[PDB]
Amino acid sequence: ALTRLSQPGLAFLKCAFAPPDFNTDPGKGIPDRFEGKVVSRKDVLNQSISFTAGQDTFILIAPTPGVAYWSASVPAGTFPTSATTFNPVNYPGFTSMFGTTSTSRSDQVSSFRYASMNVGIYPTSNLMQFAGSITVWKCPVKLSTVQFPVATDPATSSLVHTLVGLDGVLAVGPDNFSESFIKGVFSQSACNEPDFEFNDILEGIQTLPPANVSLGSTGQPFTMDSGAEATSGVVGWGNMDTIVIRVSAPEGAVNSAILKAWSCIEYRPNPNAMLYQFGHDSPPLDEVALQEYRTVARSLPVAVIAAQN
Amino acid sequence: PVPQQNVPRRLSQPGLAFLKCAFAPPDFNTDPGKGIPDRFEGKVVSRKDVLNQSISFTAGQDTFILIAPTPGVAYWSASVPAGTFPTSATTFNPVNYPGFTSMFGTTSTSRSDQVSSFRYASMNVGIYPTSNLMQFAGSITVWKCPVKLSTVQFPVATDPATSSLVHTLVGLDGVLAVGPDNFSESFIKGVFSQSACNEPDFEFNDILEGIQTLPPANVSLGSTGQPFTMDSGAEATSGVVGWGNMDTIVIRVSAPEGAVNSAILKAWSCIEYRPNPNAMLYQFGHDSPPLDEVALQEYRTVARSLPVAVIAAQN
Amino acid sequence: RLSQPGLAFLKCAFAPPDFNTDPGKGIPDRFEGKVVSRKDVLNQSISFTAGQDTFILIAPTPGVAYWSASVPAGTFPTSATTFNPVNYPGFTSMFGTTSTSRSDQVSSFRYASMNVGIYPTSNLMQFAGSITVWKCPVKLSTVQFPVATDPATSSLVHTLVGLDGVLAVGPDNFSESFIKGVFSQSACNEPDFEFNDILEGIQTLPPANVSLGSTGQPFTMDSGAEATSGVVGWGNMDTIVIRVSAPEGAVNSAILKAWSCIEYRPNPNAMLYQFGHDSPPLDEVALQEYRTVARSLPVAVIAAQ
Amino acid sequence: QTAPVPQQNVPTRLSQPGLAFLKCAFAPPDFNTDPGKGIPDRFEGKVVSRKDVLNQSISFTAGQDTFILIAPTPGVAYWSASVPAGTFPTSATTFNPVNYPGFTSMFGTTSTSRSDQVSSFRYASMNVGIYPTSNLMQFAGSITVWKCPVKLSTVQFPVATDPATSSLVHTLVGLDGVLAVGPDNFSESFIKGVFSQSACNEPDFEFNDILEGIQTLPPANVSLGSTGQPFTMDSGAEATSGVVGWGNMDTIVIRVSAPEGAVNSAILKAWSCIEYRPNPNAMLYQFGHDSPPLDEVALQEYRTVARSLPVAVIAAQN
Amino acid sequence: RLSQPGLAFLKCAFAPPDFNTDPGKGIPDRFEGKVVSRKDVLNQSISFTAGQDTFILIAPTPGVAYWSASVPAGTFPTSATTFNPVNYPGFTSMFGTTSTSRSDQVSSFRYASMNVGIYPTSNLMQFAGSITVWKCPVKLSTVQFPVATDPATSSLVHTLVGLDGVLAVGPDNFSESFIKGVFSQSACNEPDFEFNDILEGIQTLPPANVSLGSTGQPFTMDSGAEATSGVVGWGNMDTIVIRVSAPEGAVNSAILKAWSCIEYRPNPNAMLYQFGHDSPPLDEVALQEYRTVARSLPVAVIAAQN
Amino acid sequence: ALTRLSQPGLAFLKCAFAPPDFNTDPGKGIPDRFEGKVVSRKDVLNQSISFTAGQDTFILIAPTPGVAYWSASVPAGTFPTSATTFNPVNYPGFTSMFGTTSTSRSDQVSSFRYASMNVGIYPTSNLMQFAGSITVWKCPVKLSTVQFPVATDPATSSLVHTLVGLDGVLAVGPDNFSESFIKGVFSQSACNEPDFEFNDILEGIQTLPPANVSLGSTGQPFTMDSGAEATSGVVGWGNMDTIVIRVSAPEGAVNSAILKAWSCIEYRPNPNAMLYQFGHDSPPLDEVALQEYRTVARSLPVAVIAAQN
Amino acid sequence: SMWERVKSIIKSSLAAA
Amino acid sequence: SMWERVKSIIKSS
Amino acid sequence: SMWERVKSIIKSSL
Amino acid sequence: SMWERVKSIIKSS
Amino acid sequence: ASMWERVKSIIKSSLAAA
Amino acid sequence: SMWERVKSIIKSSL
Repeated sequence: ALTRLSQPGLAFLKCAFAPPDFNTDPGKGIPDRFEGKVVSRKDVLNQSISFTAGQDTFILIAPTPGVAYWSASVPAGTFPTSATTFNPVNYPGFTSMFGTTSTSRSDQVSSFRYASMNVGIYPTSNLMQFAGSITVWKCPVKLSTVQFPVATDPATSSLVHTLVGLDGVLAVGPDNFSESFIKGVFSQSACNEPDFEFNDILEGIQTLPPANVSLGSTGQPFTMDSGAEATSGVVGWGNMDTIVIRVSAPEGAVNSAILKAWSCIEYRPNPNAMLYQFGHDSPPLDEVALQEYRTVARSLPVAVIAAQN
Repeated sequence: PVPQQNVPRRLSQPGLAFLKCAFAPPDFNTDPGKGIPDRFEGKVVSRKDVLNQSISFTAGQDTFILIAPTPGVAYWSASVPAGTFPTSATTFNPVNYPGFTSMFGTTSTSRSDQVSSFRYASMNVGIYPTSNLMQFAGSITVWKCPVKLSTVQFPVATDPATSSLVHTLVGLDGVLAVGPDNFSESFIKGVFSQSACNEPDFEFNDILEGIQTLPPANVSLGSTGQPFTMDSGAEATSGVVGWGNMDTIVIRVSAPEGAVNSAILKAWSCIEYRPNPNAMLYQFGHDSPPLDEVALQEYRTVARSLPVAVIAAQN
Repeated sequence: RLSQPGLAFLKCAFAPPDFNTDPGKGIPDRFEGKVVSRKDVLNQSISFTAGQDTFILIAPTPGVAYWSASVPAGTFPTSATTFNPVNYPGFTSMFGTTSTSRSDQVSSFRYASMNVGIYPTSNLMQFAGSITVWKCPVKLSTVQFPVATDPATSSLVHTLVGLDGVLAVGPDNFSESFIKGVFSQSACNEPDFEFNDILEGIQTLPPANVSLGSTGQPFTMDSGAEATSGVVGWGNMDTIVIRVSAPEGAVNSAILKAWSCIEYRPNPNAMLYQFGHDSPPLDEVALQEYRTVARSLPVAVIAAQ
Repeated sequence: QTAPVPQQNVPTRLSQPGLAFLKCAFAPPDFNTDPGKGIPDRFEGKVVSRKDVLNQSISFTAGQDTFILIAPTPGVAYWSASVPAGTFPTSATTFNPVNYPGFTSMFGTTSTSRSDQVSSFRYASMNVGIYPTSNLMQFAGSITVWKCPVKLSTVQFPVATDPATSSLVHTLVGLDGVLAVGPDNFSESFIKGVFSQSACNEPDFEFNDILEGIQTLPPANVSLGSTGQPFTMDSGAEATSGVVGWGNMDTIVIRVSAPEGAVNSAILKAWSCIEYRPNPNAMLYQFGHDSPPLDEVALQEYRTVARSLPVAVIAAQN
Repeated sequence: RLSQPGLAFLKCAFAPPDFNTDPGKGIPDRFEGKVVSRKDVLNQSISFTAGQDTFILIAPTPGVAYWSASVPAGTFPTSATTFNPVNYPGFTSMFGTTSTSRSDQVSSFRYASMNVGIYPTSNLMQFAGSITVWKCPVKLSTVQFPVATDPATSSLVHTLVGLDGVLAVGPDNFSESFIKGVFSQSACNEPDFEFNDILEGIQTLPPANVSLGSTGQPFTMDSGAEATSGVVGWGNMDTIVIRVSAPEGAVNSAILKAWSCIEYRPNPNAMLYQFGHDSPPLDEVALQEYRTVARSLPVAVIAAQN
Repeated sequence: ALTRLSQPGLAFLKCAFAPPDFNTDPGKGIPDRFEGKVVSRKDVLNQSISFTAGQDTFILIAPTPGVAYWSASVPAGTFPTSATTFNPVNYPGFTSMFGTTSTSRSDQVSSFRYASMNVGIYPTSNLMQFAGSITVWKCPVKLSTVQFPVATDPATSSLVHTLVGLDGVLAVGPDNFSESFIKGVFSQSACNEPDFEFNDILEGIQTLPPANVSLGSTGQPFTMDSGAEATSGVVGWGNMDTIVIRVSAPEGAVNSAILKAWSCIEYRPNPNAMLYQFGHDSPPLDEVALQEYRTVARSLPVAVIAAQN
Repeated sequence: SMWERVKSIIKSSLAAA
Repeated sequence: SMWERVKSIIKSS
Repeated sequence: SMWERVKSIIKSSL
Repeated sequence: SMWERVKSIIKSS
Repeated sequence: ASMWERVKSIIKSSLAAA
Repeated sequence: SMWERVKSIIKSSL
């Protein structure tokens, strides 16, 4: 029955749903109508994170290229407020792809589109010291614009970037997964658009809200920051849903785990870049693969324990 | 010759309900629409807005009504002297659906506290005159224009000088003249018209924040190139939230001197949203229906084959 | 298995000069609204300056044929280089004479094809040089930077992303002698055909009062007076870069031609409305054949074919 | 290593009565005689079926909104009230009944004599229609119709007597839907009339008992604010009218609005298809018969047709 | 053989937490009118007091997740025990902020499913206790008694009937260690689904100025201030009773979850009307499968299999 | 042809229509949609009754759980008036199931529903001393409420229980069975609702009308009195029809007989009761038996002589 | 007796289906 | 024109 | 008659 | 699993 | 079992249902 | 010619 699907479709499904079940990542590209020249980038992160005792740790898996996740901490029993700031953790090789300055992000590539976005957490502490739980739910955040006047001489009106939908992090959603900390978690995300479209690389964005623009005027609940321009930044926002993870640790707990991330991405290379040597044509159309993608994405649970990843 | 290298070598129930909400709203006891049977099968929340408003048209005046794909707003209205079209000194005012502040707050920066995206499914309007058979006089004309939201860039002389970028509306010039494709009839016969998507697919659109007027404050009408102004009044009563991928319906009602025109206006809208987990709307959500190609083909064919408008007796 | 609209679409897409007239009449996609189709053809004879290199860009900008600039021989465009446009006939009759009047007739557009060719007109005693072509994925985006005004704020302007492909020659290219000519075509770079808006007020990139350093672009694009040319959008196609070189003491002459299959969304009050019609219905086989033929073509061929 | 705790005790075509039922349900005025004979459900006991029709001439005041309620109250046709133009009923509004013919001969002349002839009842149909009378030179206004899910329940509240006690009285829930126009409605000019019907709002048909002693809602010595009702329902003297029960049918709300200087006149008709349960000592026992047997296709067609019909149609299609 | 609404009904009835999103659409029965479907989920972290017994009742009262009371270890609730409610999110949005405003949005309801689950979070060095579950068929009835006022009269009030089943664990039950968790469900106790009216004015049972002896109830149910909670009805579902015991010196922590597939009858003037739809049509096979599966299931299972 | 029915359907029909034709084990339960846990209680009676000469004796078989019949005596040629009071006769074991207090009725069960109700009279006098006849007919009595004002300080409104349909005992019904006294009688009742539904248990009811509520303010023709609360009471009213029997004896007659009764009742037990041990699952659905029930109930006469019981 | 009557009624009813 | 409207629904189904 | 016309278009196409 | 239990019961039906 | 087995079962059931 | 190339490509892909 599986012979009705071509090899590119099966590989696309494998990268979409089950990365950690294979030695080498299977995948060539999205089997859609587009058949241009692309570069398939496989991002893998292996980070060890230890959670402090007496606080709540929030981790956001956002569709930002070159960045693994964003994290912040709040006192136990509370939720992020206007005084919270999220800092990023980069994939290996951010500078080798997006330069070292806030205005040279497009010297290698010009566009991208996401194909997979998966995460996993594996506890590493003993069974006589841990405590707490893990809660997972998804939020449909997008990137949009805001408009507000400025009283200069002469006066004028501005237009800056804002993120809409961040209000879903301040409360647990009805569709969620919750269990003990010692069991682990493994979740996946799916595209939230009827078709796979390309997005343009942005330039000059280091903070949200940007500099000289105060919070509240943008309508955001909190702030996203990326530090200096020579180490990290935000270059785009794909058509994927954001995974929200809250780890609760009562006082006296000793929690530590190994975090893993995977991603299937497609890029549009430039002739003058070294990446052009490894480009290839996108796979042709495969309708059954897309139908199975939609059906499997609909039929899966929100998250499962790490033993069944 | 130099060398050359690297040379390449039947309808489901959701579909019928979608067609019913798209084409024939008022001919059922209950609204049957459930969702768009496209590829997307995420979590959505459906709302169906209906407005019943009684209006009286001034004698010796021309009234223009626009049905634009702006969520939470029914129509925009403006009045001009007889035989005249809107000029640069005309502003359109909105009339809201019930429960606007329960969905979009009371602050211009609080428009995305409940939802984050949307996409239209249907749009409809009808007029039912309520005047006797002597005091009426006039006609009703309808036509459609493809208005979209875009940007305009122009320099500003500050210290130091810089350049600006603000929102704008392109395609508003179609209101200034009657289109070749139109429906015209007497006033007493009413009207009933619908709209359809103007894109090859159904794409979710984001929520815009801070918009109250077009052009905004501190920006003159000359810089944007817009023909007229679109005002939305106070911040706590109405505002602009987005612009969907649907066509705008223009309705002009002409009443000569000494006429007494009264009618009832109705507007329907099959809509789809994407709710925040923290909102109170999340408990009413469901999943979008799966793909149905036959329903989409029927939708396109019926949209192509229908007339612009019909009298109220066949609504 | 192909309906007539699909065959006409393929004919406009791939083989303009092989038929008596242009047969294209629309894009056979799902959309079936009111559109206006226009085919643009430019025919100009140009003589290249000896001892210099000439760069020609073919960008998906409606109403403009190509952008050209000249540099000293053996070099590439730099921060002191500027590209100037050459328009299709009848630009002002469609996009007005003011920067704030570009959308007075149409509101949206989408591209179907864009072709080019060079035919030399020199004899066998003067010619000297070569012709090279390659493609770059240039698109339009935005940048953000603060301004030290009183009070301080932040800005947002349009920038072009992907212009660095001009500064080098990619592995996929076509190079031959000058006397053989060239012929190339582009194709859609999106999984579907959608509509783009009409931009307003854009004359130069980067705009006025904005320095080239703060945008990241390699060079500048200029269109001149607002009554002659301008930028009214950027479609979803690919850009073709052509370089012509000529040693000092040689004479090179040729003829430059460009085609375009395009669609528009007319306004009810515009005078172009009476020429409109409905878009053709769907044809899956035509789309699949278009994708296959677009994928299975070389970068360029000689003028003889 | 702890041992698990053991567990124990682990585990076709329609029939003539069906067609008559559909005809009495959906198309009253299209036949010479009422065809309905009974509901083809499982129950096959002894019943007495009565059909009530009223022909009333009503004039509508200019500058007022006239509200008409068609409630499942046996022996009563409709309730009426009038309010200033452009507004909705308030806490000072009181509704009054208009009786069907022969109310006294069936429900006595005293508030405690409502069950002398019958014991229970159940509805099968309910219809209404307005036929304009005025010419095409003096009328003005519109007619709007929508349905509400009004039901009868109980409310409790403390009373400060010596010693104090608690009270339990009747109240109506769902009356708040009269204060606004429903999203699903039929609106048109006055001169075209209207014709609408109701349907059962329960998965099956059940018998309702006869209530005794009710003449006002809220009852005497009970404030309106204690119950939570939006307005007041009154039934006058016990010798003329009263409240007997509440069936499982949806309530029809009709609003007639007329501006100043208008002269609106029409004729209002009502229909009812209702079964009863007679007492052997009464004179109504002689006319009784047995309910028709089960008919599944008739019930399925009833549900489908009830779903398919619109809210209302103009008088030309009554 | 089953239509999509039948499968959706079975999924909302028997497998809530095994899917990405709630699939329920309604009850596929004869009724085909206008309804509003609402699914409620509560996620609360609860730590039980050591050295005491905790009783939890999953009652079919709309808008309230559960009722809880604490008693000394080895002791069942007595005449001095009062149960307090824990509300679902957005109670005041649906049922107002007054005792006489409970029916401003809806007027009737009928349950489709309701279930509970407990997931322990304590480690393997501080846990001790057990969990026991069983069901009781509690209904709402009336009672009549005389009053010696001037002049003498008789009074009638509400009274819960069947509450005596909480004072003794029945032969059919589930009991295991605390560390394993629990997951139990409920089913309709009537031959068919029938709408129930919305009651008004009920804040406590028995009501004020009425002694507990007159009604005959074993104990008292209270809801506190009218602006936070209240009682609006009683559905046709069996009540689940859960007892959690904890010896002194132990530390027990867990996560409590609840679900409810509920159908409503909205008022025309409410803001909830725009979210409504039509009830699905008849499906006999789905009803037969629902009856059989509800009959053939055990009382409860461990949290590992849920 | 009887093989088309299951065992529970045949047993249900047997318990419904013919108790005395079988030695033991009439039936099990009602084969309807409900498949919960119920307890099937079977009640039988054996009472000897004597009718005084010159008086008319009325007997009512009402669907009141735990009570066999109610009786009263009126002078010959007359009917009960506002001064008549009826008295009950209990089944064996009323206090063993409904306690000895007016507020202890629901301590063992919670709900009930009927399935059968039968009665029979067997004369036992000699052939040269009897005189009179026997009349039998049925009345549709239901339980409802009344509302009336009471003038107290402050004035209030009341709501008490009443019986509607009791006026059918004041005259002989058109559908009746009449014969000589010495031939006996045997009758039955049936459900008067489209489906079987459970009824709640009422508490505090001792007399109808209740105490401190005078007659005339309730609309009842006569009074029902259950005497002391320690022996009998009213705990509900099922969905069944009441059977009315009148026996007339002229002056000088010597009449006697033996009265019998049967019942087929279903209960919902409580876990804290002793009878919970004998509960079981109710039988599943059976359509043919449910149709045959209505058909047979429609096709049977009002009553037959004792010889054909 | 009477069970014979009931059986005859049931048989007659079933014989016409 | 009401009885035949009901007839149409049954015929269609 | 709006729905009646729509049904005519669908049936004719099929 | 719970869904596996329900499915197994359905098959065994 | 593992997740790939679950995905295979879902895909095979979906294909069999068609 | 180019049209011959397109026709041959289509025929090989037919």
